[PDB]
Amino acid sequence: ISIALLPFLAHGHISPFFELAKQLAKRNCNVFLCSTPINLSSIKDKDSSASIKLVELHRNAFETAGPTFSEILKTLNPDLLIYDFNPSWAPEIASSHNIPAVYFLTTAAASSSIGLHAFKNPGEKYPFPDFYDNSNMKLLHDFIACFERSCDIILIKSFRELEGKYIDLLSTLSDKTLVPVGPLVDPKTEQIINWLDKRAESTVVFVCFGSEYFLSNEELEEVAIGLEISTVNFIWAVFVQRVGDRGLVVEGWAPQARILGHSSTGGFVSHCGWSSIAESMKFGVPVIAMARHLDQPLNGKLAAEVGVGMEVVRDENGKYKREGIAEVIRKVVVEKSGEVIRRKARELSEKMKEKGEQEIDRAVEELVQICKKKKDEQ
Repeated sequence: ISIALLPFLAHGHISPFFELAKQLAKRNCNVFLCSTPINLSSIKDKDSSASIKLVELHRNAFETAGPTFSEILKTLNPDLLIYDFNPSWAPEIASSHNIPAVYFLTTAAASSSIGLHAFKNPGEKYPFPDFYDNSNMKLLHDFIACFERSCDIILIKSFRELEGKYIDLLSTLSDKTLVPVGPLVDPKTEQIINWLDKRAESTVVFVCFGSEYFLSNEELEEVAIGLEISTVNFIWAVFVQRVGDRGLVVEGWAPQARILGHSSTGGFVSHCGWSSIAESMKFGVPVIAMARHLDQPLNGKLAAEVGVGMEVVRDENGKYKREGIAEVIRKVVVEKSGEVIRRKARELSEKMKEKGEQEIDRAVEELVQICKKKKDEQ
């Protein structure tokens, strides 16, 4: 019934853990304990009366706060622990208190399946050349650990409608049952909504590259002029700002969820972050893939494999050109050739909401199953 969460010390992992906390606190009234440093928990203090936040005070010294978290568990004594990828000692300290440990993967199943296959099956080739064409130690073991030490199941921030094939592959490779929990979700924003509401339905393209790379004056040019000749409305949260074909540039944080959820948005030029793609698919907004580093390319083609997006065609090797961007924008958002993509995005969104609440409900009942298998000898 009671669960304790130990995310990693990064706001990219605090939000998914906190949203999972809110989701598990509204079902089965799971007593919820979330272990975060006071500075990290401070940001989440807004609508969390359901969860209970617990402080943790410490080369991240995180790799030294083992006994501190041991003391926290000795006081809290949760019926189960949900750990992240890098705490390392989390699974070990939990077992020293006879607490079953379940791993929470906040990344796509395919990107992890890449490395997990290269270990479980060394020379057997990835099962799909289209996605990955296969044809020094002290880190590979630390990647599999969180999969190996996970008790029975592995929770994943993903949904079957996007990568059920890769989720099943990860299940077989890890020998664990992959349990998907689906996707998980200031006076300066009124101008944003007042602008988007006065535009027609599914005609605005939302452009954002997260905060990974502000690009450069050389790369901002290729996307700015590409948006100019696209001849479509856009909200590009970062021509000459005054000849922009009906667009709005924003400096810092933008209403990403509120823009994708607005009915006037019918396109999302994205760097293909996992949370970004999940949000784009929960609101039925097709994806314009413009990845560059990390697992973002694998994500992009992933959404391109299922048909809810399209990648820009690279003319060079470092970056793309305005034509490559304008062509795909016009094809997806405003042209008939992209109707396949738009239809799929809406149908998949309906499905993600048609099978609503069951996935986390099944996850909760399987977690309770884990807890009851541990009721051995009282």
